[PDB]
Amino acid sequence: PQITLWKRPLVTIRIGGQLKEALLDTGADDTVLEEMNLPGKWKPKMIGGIGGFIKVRQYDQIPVEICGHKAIGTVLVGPTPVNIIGRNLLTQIGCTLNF
Amino acid sequence: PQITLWKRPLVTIRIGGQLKEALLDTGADDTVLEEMNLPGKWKPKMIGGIGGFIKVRQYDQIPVEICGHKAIGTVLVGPTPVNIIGRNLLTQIGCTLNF
Ligand SMILES: Cc1ccccc1CNC(=O)[C@H]1N(C(=O)[C@@H](O)[C@H](Cc2ccccc2)NC(=O)c2cccc(O)c2C)CSC1(C)C
Ligand SMILES: [Cl-]
Ligand SMILES: [Cl-]
Ligand SMILES: [Cl-]
Ligand SMILES: [Cl-]
Ligand SMILES: [Cl-]
Repeated sequence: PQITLWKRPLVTIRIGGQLKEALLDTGADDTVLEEMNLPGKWKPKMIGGIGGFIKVRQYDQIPVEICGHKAIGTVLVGPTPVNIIGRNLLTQIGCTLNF
Repeated sequence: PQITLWKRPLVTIRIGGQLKEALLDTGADDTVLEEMNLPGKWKPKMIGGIGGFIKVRQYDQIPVEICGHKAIGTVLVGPTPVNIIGRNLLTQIGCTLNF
């Protein structure tokens, strides 16, 4: 797809058995999902941006489908206000910024 | 250009006559720069990101050259972690996401 930026670039993703809406975010190094009771082993992490840092749970080798395109990698879970797909998974689906 | 995402998508901008490095950020509604001087009128504003809300100064109708392409729009100044080019100016230069 080609996605314009008039509005927030929200797409459907599949992760952990759930369909969700998530933000395609070239500013994010990694992927962070709204709080959910995902199974598996995890390790604690802090991530930071506008407003400071939040504590999240880091899960590894998690399958994610983004708009029909498959990926697998690290997913963070915690008190983000929006589900965010970052560069770690955007590169796996071939996404580029074009102008 | 077609910018892939293995590294942060940083580019050179010119604003107020000065050259700076900035991040092309599709997850940001607004353009937010580190502390600097800009000419003309401003008013206080609040924005929220991954960690919560911050106070910024809002400058309207500011020319910005981004990787060679002209934009003129709103620039926020305040305690951002990095210089951020958000959707308000990415749309002006014709940026889309592609995969
Ligand atoms: C988000 C994430 C995921 C994994 C690991 C670290 C991080 C933290 N990174 C970051 O926060 C990076 N940024 C990003 O990733 C931004 O795209 C951020 C994403 C977001 C969207 C809605 C709610 C909350 C956050 N958006 C904003 O901060 C944002 C949101 C709305 C208006 C506004 O003026 C701004 C600047 C902006 S600052 C940053 C370049 C460091
Ligand atoms: Cl849940
Ligand atoms: Cl297939
Ligand atoms: Cl990963
Ligand atoms: Cl700089
Ligand atoms: Cl604007």
